[PDB]
Amino acid sequence: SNNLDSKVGGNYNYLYRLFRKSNLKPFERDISTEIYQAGSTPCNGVEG
Amino acid sequence: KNIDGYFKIYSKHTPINLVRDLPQGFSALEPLVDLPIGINITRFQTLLA
Repeated sequence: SNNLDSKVGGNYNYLYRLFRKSNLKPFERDISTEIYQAGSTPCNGVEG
Repeated sequence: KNIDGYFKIYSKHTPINLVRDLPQGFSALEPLVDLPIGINITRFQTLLA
């Protein structure tokens, strides 16, 4: 679909989840935008 | 119950004569409808008139 989906520098309508706490079950949808926290320090919703 | 996002519903309707506690007997529930919703359920609530 390169001739259709591609638009200039990118298309924000198509997004993916780069990180997740665990493995989602098959056909499981979770649109939560909670920041991924790998350590014990609270992220407070900001990267770091 | 929910199976891979499919919510199964079973229903049964039979007359009874009860005062308190529970009746003594046997029954089976037939399928009513299939709801392919796909939302996780962790709690439920009851509605009364």
